[PDB]
Amino acid sequence: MQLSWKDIPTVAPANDLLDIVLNRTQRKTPTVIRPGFKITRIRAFYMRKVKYTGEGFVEKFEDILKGFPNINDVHPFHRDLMDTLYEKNHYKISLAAISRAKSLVEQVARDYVRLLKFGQSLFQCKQLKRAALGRMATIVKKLRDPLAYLEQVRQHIGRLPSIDPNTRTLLICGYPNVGKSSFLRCITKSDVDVQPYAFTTKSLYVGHFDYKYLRFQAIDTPGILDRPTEEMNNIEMQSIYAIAHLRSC
Amino acid sequence: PQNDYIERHIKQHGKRLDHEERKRKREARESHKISERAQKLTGWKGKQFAKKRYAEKVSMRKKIKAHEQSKV
Amino acid sequence: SHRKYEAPRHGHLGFLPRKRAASIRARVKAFPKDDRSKPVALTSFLGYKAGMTTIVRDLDRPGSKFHKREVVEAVTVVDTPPVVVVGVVGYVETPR
Amino acid sequence: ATRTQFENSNEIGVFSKLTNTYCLVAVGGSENFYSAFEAELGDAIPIVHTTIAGTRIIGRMTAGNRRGLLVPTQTTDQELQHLRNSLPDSVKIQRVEERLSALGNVICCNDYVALVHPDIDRETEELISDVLGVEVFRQTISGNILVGSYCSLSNQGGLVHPQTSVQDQEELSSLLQVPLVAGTVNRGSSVVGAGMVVNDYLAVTGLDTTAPELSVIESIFRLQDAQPESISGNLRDTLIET
Amino acid sequence: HRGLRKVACIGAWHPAHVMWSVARAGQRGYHSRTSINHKIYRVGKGDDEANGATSFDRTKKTITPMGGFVHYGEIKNDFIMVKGCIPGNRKRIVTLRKSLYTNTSRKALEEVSLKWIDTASKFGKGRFQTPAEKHAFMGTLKKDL
Amino acid sequence: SQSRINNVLNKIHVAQPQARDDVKRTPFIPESVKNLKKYDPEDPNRRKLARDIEAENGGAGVFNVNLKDKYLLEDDEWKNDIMPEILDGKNVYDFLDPE
Amino acid sequence: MGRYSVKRYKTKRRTRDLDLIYNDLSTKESVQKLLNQPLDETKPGLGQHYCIHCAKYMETAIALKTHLKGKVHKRRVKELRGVPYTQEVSDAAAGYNLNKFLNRVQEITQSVGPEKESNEALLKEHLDSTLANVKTTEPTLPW
Amino acid sequence: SGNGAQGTKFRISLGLPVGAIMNCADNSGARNLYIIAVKGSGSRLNRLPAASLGDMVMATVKKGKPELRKKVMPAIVVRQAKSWRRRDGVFLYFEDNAGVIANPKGEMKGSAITGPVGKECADLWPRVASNSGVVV
Amino acid sequence: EEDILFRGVVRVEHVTHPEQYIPGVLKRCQVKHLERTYEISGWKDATEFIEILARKQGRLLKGGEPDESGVSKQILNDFNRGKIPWF
RNA sequence: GCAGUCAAGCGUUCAUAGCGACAUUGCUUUUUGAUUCUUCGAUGUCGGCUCUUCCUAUCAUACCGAAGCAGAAUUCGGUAAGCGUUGGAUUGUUCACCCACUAAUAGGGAACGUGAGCUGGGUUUAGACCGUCGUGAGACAGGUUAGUUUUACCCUACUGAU
RNA sequence: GUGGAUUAACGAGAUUCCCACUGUCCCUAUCUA
Ligand SMILES: [Mg+2]
Ligand SMILES: [Mg+2]
Ligand SMILES: [Mg+2]
Ligand SMILES: [Mg+2]
Ligand SMILES: [Mg+2]
Ligand SMILES: [Mg+2]
Ligand SMILES: [Mg+2]
Ligand SMILES: [Mg+2]
Ligand SMILES: [Mg+2]
Ligand SMILES: [Mg+2]
Ligand SMILES: [Mg+2]
Repeated sequence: MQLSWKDIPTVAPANDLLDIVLNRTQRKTPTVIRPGFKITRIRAFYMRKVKYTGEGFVEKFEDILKGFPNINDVHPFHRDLMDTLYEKNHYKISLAAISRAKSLVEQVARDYVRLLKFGQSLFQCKQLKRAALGRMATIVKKLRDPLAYLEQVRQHIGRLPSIDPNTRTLLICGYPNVGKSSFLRCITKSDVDVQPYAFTTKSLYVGHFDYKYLRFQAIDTPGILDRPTEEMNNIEMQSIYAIAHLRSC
Repeated sequence: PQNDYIERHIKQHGKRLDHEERKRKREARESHKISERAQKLTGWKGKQFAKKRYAEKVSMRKKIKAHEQSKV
Repeated sequence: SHRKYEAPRHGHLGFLPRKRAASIRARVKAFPKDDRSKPVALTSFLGYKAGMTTIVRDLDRPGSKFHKREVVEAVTVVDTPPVVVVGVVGYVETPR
Repeated sequence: ATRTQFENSNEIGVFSKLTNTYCLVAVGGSENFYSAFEAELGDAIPIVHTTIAGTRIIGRMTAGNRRGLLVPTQTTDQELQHLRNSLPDSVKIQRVEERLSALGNVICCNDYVALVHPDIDRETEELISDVLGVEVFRQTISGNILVGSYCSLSNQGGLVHPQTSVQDQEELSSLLQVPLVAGTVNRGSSVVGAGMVVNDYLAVTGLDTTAPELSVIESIFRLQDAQPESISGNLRDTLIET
Repeated sequence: HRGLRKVACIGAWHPAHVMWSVARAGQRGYHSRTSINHKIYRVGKGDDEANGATSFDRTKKTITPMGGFVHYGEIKNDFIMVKGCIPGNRKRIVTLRKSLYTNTSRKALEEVSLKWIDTASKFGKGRFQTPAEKHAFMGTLKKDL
Repeated sequence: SQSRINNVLNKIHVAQPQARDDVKRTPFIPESVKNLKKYDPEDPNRRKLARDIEAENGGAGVFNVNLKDKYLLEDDEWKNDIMPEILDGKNVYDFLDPE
Repeated sequence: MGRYSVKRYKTKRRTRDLDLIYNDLSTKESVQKLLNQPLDETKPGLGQHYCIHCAKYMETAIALKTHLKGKVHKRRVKELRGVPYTQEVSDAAAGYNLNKFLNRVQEITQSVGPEKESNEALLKEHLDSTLANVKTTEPTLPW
Repeated sequence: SGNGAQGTKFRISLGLPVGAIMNCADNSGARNLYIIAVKGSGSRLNRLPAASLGDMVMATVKKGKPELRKKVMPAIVVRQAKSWRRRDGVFLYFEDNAGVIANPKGEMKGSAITGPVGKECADLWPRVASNSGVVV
Repeated sequence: EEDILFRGVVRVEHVTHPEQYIPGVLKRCQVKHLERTYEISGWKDATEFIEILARKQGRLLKGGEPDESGVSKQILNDFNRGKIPWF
């Protein structure tokens, strides 16, 4: 939502997505048509198949395109933390590919329904339905790599802690030997283990406590090594963006 | 729970006591189980299973040929 | 074609045929199962239905909204004079 | 100051009545609510497990202090006999013939002063003065007409609903002779009288009441030893941050 | 056309018969029925002389209403008083059977306490329970003096 | 914009009584309340807590509590009696009074 | 019932009660409150021209004048005369709360009776003074 | 599902089908309420949903304040006028159908309720009981 | 948005409550001609104006009740006919 | 669908005459989730009322399996037809689409069940008007109005009764 | 290409809304020849 994103439903790969939508069409529509029926019955049969497959793909895409957060419509701190964790151009480009594939599926649906309006036989209508479903399948097969990337980023972003940028906040900072994590273990309750090697905490953790009947946060820091401006990894980028963005103590 | 916590619980507490033997027995039963699904499944699921089996067999023989040719 | 508006069936098909009974005295088709260590007991009685009336009871039922409250209920009165024993019949279990 | 629940609701004032010398609990379900009261109180005062008019809303239908108890006309004589049998003779029980049958909604009393609804008959006001032995005053609560539901009052101080004005607080505290503050209860409810019971040595609230609300009502009701009711000047940083 | 207290469609083309489940007209009532789980509220004796009284009523009366049971008469014997409705009409023969299984409900385990039994007239709108109560409410009449 | 913007003023300020009379009115605590040992839920010393009787006499919706078991009467054989409540066409409570 | 009394005395067509109108006709402040009504869109004369005995609203003031002259109004005025028959009369007729009903009767013949009659007299002369030279057409201007 | 109601509700005769006008009994600014749906009603072919005393409905405001109109809101029925049965035995009815405006969590929008309130509604809803001065 | 309130200046399509169009016109008018074509006797709130127009056009109900919808439809029909200044 | 690289079987032992399963890339961007007020719908002999059965290609309810499945809430699968699957609005009508309520508002068959069980509209004419065409009589499946099929007591089936 | 365009009253002419009123309906029951 605003502070936490454990509400994106799920995404699937391209092959499993194709299996889901096409088997759903085959199960939930009727499958028995005859050459001796009327041509309006035959056209309505194949038109229903085309429309149902298109709407299933559009619904599966539209669930994702509203599930994933807008990177340019959130807080600056959350935007910078998400930008460090996963690359912003890869993020925007993958969701743009999802949106374009959605619009192309609606185009295929409309054009082939209009072409099914004038079919004269079961053979002709069957070839038209097969061509429409094959074009949709080719689009979804071209969507392979953004779906795998989006699956990884959803699985990672679900676990992420909930920092309110506009509340009472104690930030801790220092060199890579424990210090800070042991102090957070003392003042709060958490799971940040204390260990004598340097980069034990490769992320940032939140604890909560109560002083004078107010609720305080306390954010732990991985550690900034020694480096000037552009030699740093995303691990140190997390800490310096937390300090740069969190109006805290 | 914060940043990735299931593997921290695994490192702090352990897995189940009967965890490893169950996985070994599952992998041992899978050989009998894939032939039971080739003979019991009917309809469309049988055709889908046969397509997946053909794809897996071609992929495995391609891996064997490519490995022996590249190493030798 | 299908019905397009589902509805449950009108009436119970296990109470067929809706025909007249074979007597005024309805027959007992099952008795409680015998327990050969309990004392000797009769398992039914027969009487005459004589009207209805209304009572008030003081209700004790823990967990309900009418716990420790007064409730008006309808009751039925059955006139039961004593019954008089005149015979005995024995039954053998046959594979029919 | 403790926090309980009736079943899963925080309206303690709806289902309970608490004064200096007796407690009244609504029956129903289990013994958890009665046992919370008995755990906090003991055998020091009688706790009576009763109903009024067949209903469970017994804090909003009855009204009483240290001296007396008032039940509406909708109560039955079996319930009134049960109450007389359970309570001792030092507290007198009167049944009132009054149109406004929610007595706990229309009066707000302690052992000395009672505020009432303005549209209460003269026979009823004379009966309140006779049975409860208090000084009666017709008054609204910042325009609200249900003084028992929108104010919570004891012998030490008083808490009113949070959109009460400062001059209303001044006039009402002069009439009531107690320090009076405005606040919320059960995480921001304006109905402060029907979500919290209180006497001179106890206050019971709901589980959703926050710690600033708890500290403010402990201060204004002078409950703990470290609560001199002027500690809002040292507790002001919590309130300005809140 | 041709009435409205009817079933409109009683069958289709196939099967070319009326089926056994398609709701025709015929006999209603006079069927044999078994109904279970009726609680016994009072077992009354025929010589108690106050078997219509409770421990909250303190009046000497029997269960016979004021004027008799309509189409039946007085009771004058032992009686069973059960809760609710029973199949059949008045003055018909009923068989009462014991419970065929052990019931695990609390309703079969409670203990009923009657507070009052109505004995006003059911032939009309009765509003007196005893004829002495009717005579005491009305007072003395022209034939009484 | 307002005076510590307006939703703090009637809450952070305490209204004072400003006495108008010479009636002394004090809080009252019955001394049995001051003579309590405090209940402590993790001790063997505990009082009884009727929740316990309800636990060992069935469940929550199974235990049936006697409300006549805490009456204050002159005699103790009187605690399980019942009022007659009706005699002929009259209510006993209409006639019940001393003298 | 049949059809007439079902059409007239239905619960959604219920009219005000005599003892409520008696308490209205006592207490001169309530008479002033009932005469000085506010504007209301759902009343016939915009909440004005109201008869207290027959608790109904008139269209114009000339309608109130002819109603006050009529014979239905005299029937209601004759109905609203003595002790107004509350539940206390039914209780004391059964032989219950009899002293309370007797206190009520002597109180209504001592105090509330002549007050109601004096208010009714003042109200009659006030209405006869006001409804004298009134035009038949009405200004729709509600101010 | 049944949100805000403390406990269970026993069966009471339903008086108000979908398409009825009832009064507004609080001082929120409305005059009447038009019933368009009933929360927690069954499904049956041809049967209208119907509300009784103590139920939450979805209503619109037809007469009253200009801000309250043209929007759908929850309401609670507090007076019925169709006769129902008390379990201590008498049948009884009110003079009119009437309800109050509420949020989906059961809390009330107004500050006081005019006229009497059925004790079943007041026992089922605690925020209705805290805002009413006359309970039957 | 109010597509029907935009189209209501054009010939009327299926209006059920004209009391959204009536304050729209009351914002979209100069006072110098409305008080002439209607002879408004005072306060120019929409409710009081619709009340005097119902009692003036004779749009009453059984009892003497001003019907508000019919008379606001009469004002909207006056706007359709074109007896109010507009541009 | 078109174009290219493959490479197990192949041309009943030939690889490159000539195929060629499984793959793999290209081609279809208001190419950084942008625009797109759109229902780009289909449908002309059926639609509605009433009522009963059957299929499983399972929406809900029962029991299981997998998933970065903490809890809660979901997603994807397996068995399974015992049981349910609504009230309205709206364009000629229906589907689709909206508004709710709901555990859920699954999909189909029975002469596209039920055109001499009943009904709006057609089959189905004759009166009249407008538009277009024709010198004209007239025509138009272009538009709008008004318009006659009317058993059962027979045999069987079914429901009850001797 | 400048019979055409309006029209009060009248109509067993055609279409759409409102108030009143109701067994049209929820959801049926009872009575007379
Ligand atoms: Mg179906
Ligand atoms: Mg048998
Ligand atoms: Mg009778
Ligand atoms: Mg299956
Ligand atoms: Mg079935
Ligand atoms: Mg529903
Ligand atoms: Mg048909
Ligand atoms: Mg037919
Ligand atoms: Mg023709
Ligand atoms: Mg004709
Ligand atoms: Mg000419």
